[PDB]
Amino acid sequence: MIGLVGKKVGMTRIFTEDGVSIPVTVIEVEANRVTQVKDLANDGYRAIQVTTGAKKANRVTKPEAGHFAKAGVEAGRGLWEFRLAEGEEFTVGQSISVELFADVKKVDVTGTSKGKGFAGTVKRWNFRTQDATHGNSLSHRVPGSIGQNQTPGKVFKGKKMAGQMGNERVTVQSLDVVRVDAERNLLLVKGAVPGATGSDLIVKPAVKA
Amino acid sequence: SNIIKQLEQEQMKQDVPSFRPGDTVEVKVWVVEGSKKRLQAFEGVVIAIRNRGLHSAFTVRKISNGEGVERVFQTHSPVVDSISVKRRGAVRKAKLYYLRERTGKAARIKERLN
Amino acid sequence: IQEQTMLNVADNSGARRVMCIKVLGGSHRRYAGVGDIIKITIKEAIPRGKVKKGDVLKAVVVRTKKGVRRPDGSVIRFDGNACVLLNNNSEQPIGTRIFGPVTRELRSEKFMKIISLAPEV
Amino acid sequence: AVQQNKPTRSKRGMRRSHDALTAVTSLSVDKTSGEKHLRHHITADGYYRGRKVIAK
Amino acid sequence: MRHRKSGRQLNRNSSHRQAMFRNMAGSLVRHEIIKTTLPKAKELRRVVEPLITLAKTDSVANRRLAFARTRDNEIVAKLFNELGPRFASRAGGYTRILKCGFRAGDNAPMAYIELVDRSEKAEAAAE
RNA sequence: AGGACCGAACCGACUAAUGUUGAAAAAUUAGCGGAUGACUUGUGGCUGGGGGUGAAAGGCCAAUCAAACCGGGAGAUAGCU
RNA sequence: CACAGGUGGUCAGGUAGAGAAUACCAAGGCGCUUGAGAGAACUCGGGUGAAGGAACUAGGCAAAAUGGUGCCGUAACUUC
RNA sequence: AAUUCCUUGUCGGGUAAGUUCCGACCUGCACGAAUGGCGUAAUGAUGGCCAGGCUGUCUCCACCCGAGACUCAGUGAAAUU
RNA sequence: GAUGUCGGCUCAUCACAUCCUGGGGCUGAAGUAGGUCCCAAGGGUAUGGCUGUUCGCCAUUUAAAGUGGUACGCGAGCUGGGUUUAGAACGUCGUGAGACAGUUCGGUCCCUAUCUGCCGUGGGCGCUGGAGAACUGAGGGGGGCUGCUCCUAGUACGAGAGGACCGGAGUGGACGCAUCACUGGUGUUCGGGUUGUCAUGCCAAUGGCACUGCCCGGUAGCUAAAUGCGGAAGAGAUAAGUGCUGAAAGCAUCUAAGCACGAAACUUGCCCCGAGAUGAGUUCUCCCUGACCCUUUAAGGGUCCUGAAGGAACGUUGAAGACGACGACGUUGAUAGGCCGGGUGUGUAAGCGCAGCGAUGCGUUGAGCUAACCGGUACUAAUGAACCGUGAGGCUUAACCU
Ligand SMILES: [Mg+2]
Ligand SMILES: [Mg+2]
Ligand SMILES: [Mg+2]
Ligand SMILES: [Mg+2]
Ligand SMILES: [Mg+2]
Ligand SMILES: [Mg+2]
Ligand SMILES: [Mg+2]
Ligand SMILES: [Mg+2]
Ligand SMILES: [Mg+2]
Ligand SMILES: [Mg+2]
Ligand SMILES: [Mg+2]
Ligand SMILES: [Mg+2]
Ligand SMILES: [Mg+2]
Ligand SMILES: [Mg+2]
Ligand SMILES: [Mg+2]
Ligand SMILES: [Mg+2]
Ligand SMILES: [Mg+2]
Ligand SMILES: [Mg+2]
Ligand SMILES: [Mg+2]
Ligand SMILES: [Mg+2]
Ligand SMILES: [Mg+2]
Ligand SMILES: [Mg+2]
Ligand SMILES: [Mg+2]
Ligand SMILES: [Mg+2]
Ligand SMILES: [Mg+2]
Ligand SMILES: [Mg+2]
Ligand SMILES: [Mg+2]
Repeated sequence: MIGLVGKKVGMTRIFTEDGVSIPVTVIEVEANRVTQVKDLANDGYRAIQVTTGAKKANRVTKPEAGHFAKAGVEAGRGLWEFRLAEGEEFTVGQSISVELFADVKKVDVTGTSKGKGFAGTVKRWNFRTQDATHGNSLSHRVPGSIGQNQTPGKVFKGKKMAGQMGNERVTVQSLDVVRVDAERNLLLVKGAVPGATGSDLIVKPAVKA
Repeated sequence: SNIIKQLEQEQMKQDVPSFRPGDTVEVKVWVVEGSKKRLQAFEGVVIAIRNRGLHSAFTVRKISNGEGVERVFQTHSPVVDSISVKRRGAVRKAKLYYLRERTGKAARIKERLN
Repeated sequence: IQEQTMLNVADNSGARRVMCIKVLGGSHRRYAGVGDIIKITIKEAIPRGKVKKGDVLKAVVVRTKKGVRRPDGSVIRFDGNACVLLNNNSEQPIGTRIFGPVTRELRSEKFMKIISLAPEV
Repeated sequence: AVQQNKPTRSKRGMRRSHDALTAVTSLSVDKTSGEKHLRHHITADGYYRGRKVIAK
Repeated sequence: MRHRKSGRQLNRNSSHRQAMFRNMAGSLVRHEIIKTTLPKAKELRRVVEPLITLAKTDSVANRRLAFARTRDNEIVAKLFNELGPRFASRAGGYTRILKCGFRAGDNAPMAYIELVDRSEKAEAAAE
């Protein structure tokens, strides 16, 4: 229900003396429907849209054929919405970078968390510690595992044993958008935004309510 | 992006502070401040200076006061905390920026080194 | 700012050092900032002034080392860890005058007596 | 600490189910006797495209 | 876990590497082609390249610096007078990484690493 | 002058970490105590098991000590496993 | 055991230093008989840490800390 | 109290708060005069308590430098069952 | 032929006889606050002083500081203060060796994980031609805390004192996720200062070593104390409770038919995983339409010619990572390194000139140097092929069709 393009760095807009404003400025070029899912066939509602167009000279055939209407055009990713009334485009019939959000609404940036990698019980969950007075073997690190005793230890498949942090999605949810820039598509948000450099990102509407 | 992303920054902090700091300048870095209810009014601050220079948010110029007790502001450069332009103290920038001495008396930065 | 810790007195009657012993404002308060009320214990005092060693009252934190900063992010910070006693059941400041510079977060209509003394911001 | 009872053979083999093998028999030569890996010929007689310092 | 562009690698203590390459790089100029390990190779670039590049007009200030990073007059001369101008016309890329692999002693990569050279003569420009 | 004072060699072992299938059947690392004295050490000699030696802990007497090691009485005895 | 332990005596260079400490070096002797990459959790040995400063804990355990020559100056008590 | 069971005795002190500590009291369960009594300057890697300094001991952990841990090539164990 | 004690740390999981918050009934319930009982386990549920303590008392917080089960949860996870070894002592007992359900000072805490279990993460094969993708959503998990203030309203209520309901508005404490733009920490790969000494022939200038020798400051990145956002509304069906209508029982009655409300509980709403969902689903797009033979012939077995879409392999690599995996790029090229420019950080190099007996100073000069950065540039390396994967897709039935 709104384009989705990569972000790049974050800034500050100081006027009237906020400066607190920590813009994310995540460029959102053209979208282009490319496909329109519907009731009969395609399954549910939905409405694909590849809000990109990065020159992809070398691409596998099926995707290179995945386009079909007027200009053709090619991108890479491929999202969609659901209920609405979006066009029947292909990578033709541009959507817009100025989705209908008026000027003061909260967006819902969605990206993939950075990736720490394998991480201890110390970093994964703030529950860990241990002291330094003695027994340096189990220093301020290793936990004291699943309690219980004779209960064979079904370990209750959780606690927080060390494991990689993941890159999993995040969806900050609720973020008032400050600027958009109709033609110089950037759209600034207020801090947050997961991932780095130029992760795909999604930037939904305002479902958070 | 070369000159189209970093471009908003470069088109905001677009001021003319003094293009050069040589400490000890008690510039009333007049900062609009504000107070509440009415009165805009602004009152600056005596100085010394140590800083940083970057991020389009050159959030710095530790101005270290001596009145009654002690120090600072990281007074960047933009908006409702204005004009800092003044230069009233000369120099003695010997170790130059990042002059962490934080001492209270006969310790001068012999300015007038011109 | 955390239990123990040592602040000053930017006012008077029984001065100098006074240790914090409780950060008020709900369970697990970690620290207290400028503007925050705190449980203090007179640990120095002057032979005179209605305030003496061992005495337990409440007190605000007028100035401190972590430093204040907001809007743009201008960070004033002192190395003058204030106080300024507070007679217990009425939170009015206990003391004739007040020493040192304060701030605009103390600018609240609640202390007030405090920001109209020691001519300073 | 220790195994409480002997791991069967159906177990040791079933544990070694990752012996792995290479030898993709990829491009070896482009101008010699079939030698050279997928990148450099026979050093001191190899070269990528042409005689590198020494050849025959 | 993961980190990011912490450019250059580790091997031994901080000082070792910044001490070994002094031996490595200086050795490269003495000859043409060497034989190290791929990892060491790609690393030897960042040290040898600025050396090749530091040579423009010496001016002593630089023959002083070159004598500092390599600490060896023997090769410091080559850097400026002979080795230097061989590429005085071209930007960077004065190093080749010709692989090999197979150590036998430990079974790890190798790579020669060299740089175009030939003989010392003088001519007039042509093309 | 001194069973005097600070402190290396040398002698000793108060503390913590590591080691605990060790580098090591008691150590390594950082500290620590004595250091002209009831000091410390080389070589050789003398005390023998109910015996020795002991500023005393049942400590030491060859990785063994509320009675050493080796061989013997010996296939001790074992209402126990 | 080609074992981070034990083993008596002799010799005693330069700069610095009270010095057979300690640091850098002479003469001289060595890199310690698996190596090459990687740059996770966690373990061992270290460096630096905002504000606080013993709240830790059985206990300030461990750390951090003090540290030199000269001179000023130094309490209870005392077998002086 | 290295002796007190009741016991965190009672009073005082230090503390915001002190089952420990220091000074008293005496009701000594169950001190006591060479199986020594009460003191005692000096000394103590001795037990207990307080303070200043100091700090990652801690609030609450962050980063970093190295030896392992991981991957490849060589050699190649262990208890247990 | 060994199931390690109490307390602490770490990290927990359940019950409900519920401490706080949520909803109700009665009250000797005006209000505010309470008392008690019913319902309710979503979430939440203190720092210290003393002591080995659990507990307890005390200081001060808090919405509150719940009771209990889990080998009085938790030592192949930490501690070793209490308590049973050997030393020594006091009181007391004993002629004594010694002893104490007394006290006191000192006193070695092992184990490289095979199986179950977990937290992560790959390799097979299967989903019936093989591929590249985008989904659906059966299921599964996470999350569910709450203070204060203002408006309502100084109103209802009240003699005053005091002071709501309902509903709304802002700002917090604790917790969770993300992220470095700010504030900062680090930053032994950047710059500088400086102590001792060896060397580069010497001056000068530099380098090695001494914790990075000591130290000052700091790029990127990582980071919290920094910054930004979230625990919601709204629905379904309820708990206790309250009710309508109404018999049995002419009335009455919340129940017997039927209807209506009703809580942080339950289902959903929000975030993540998610078709091995073997019940292996859906949609879109891409590729393969050459010949023969022997059988025991509908089962095949086999040879030559072919080998696509794609995958993988290798290489340059990455904000991705233990290894695998995953993303980008391979000359139709910015994927790494180098090189140009800029930024930044350090703080005005070296050399030369002049002043000063000299240390030293000034000028050249805000110089010199400068990383992981930004903009750009094919200079170096990413080679042409080769490998795997085929050759039009089983039977039965129903419907549609040249
Ligand atoms: Mg141990
Ligand atoms: Mg079971
Ligand atoms: Mg890296
Ligand atoms: Mg003596
Ligand atoms: Mg020692
Ligand atoms: Mg001595
Ligand atoms: Mg002898
Ligand atoms: Mg013996
Ligand atoms: Mg015998
Ligand atoms: Mg016989
Ligand atoms: Mg027998
Ligand atoms: Mg050896
Ligand atoms: Mg600190
Ligand atoms: Mg304590
Ligand atoms: Mg505690
Ligand atoms: Mg200590
Ligand atoms: Mg130390
Ligand atoms: Mg007493
Ligand atoms: Mg007696
Ligand atoms: Mg006696
Ligand atoms: Mg109940
Ligand atoms: Mg307690
Ligand atoms: Mg238990
Ligand atoms: Mg253990
Ligand atoms: Mg004990
Ligand atoms: Mg005994
Ligand atoms: Mg060094």
